[PDB]
Amino acid sequence: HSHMLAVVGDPDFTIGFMLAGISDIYEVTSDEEIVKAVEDVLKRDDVGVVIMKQEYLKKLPPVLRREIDEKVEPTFVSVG
Amino acid sequence: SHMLAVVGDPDFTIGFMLAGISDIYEVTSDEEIVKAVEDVLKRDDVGVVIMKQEYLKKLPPVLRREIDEKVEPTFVSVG
Repeated sequence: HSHMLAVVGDPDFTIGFMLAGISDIYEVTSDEEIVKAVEDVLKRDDVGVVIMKQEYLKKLPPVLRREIDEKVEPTFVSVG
Repeated sequence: SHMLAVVGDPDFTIGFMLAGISDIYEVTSDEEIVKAVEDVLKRDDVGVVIMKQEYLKKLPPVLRREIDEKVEPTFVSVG
């Protein structure tokens, strides 16, 4: 039971958040890396919210998309 | 100037005001929602707008696809 804020994205997308003191970030580039990160963030029990590019869901297999569709917790926030 | 604006009911927008954000559009009725989004898209100093995911369907496809570009501002939807 913890509600950490995690961010997932390329290094250019992450810096703004790190400088802002957000250390729960997942650096990502490879399509495979995007999907694992999301799998990983879902395996966690301390994440409450996760920021992401709106252009990342498409890259996630049907299972994951619906898996995060429920979105009981963490609440996904997608940067348009 | 790239101001952060937030659109939502007072309960959703309270954690933001407490955190310093003061560019809030307090909306409740389906009607006020569409206006807010229109107003914010009518401004020239808004770089980002936070808003619940459940607010897009409530938008006329013209508008829903006006943020098609999403050039500036960028929209951030909370699921």
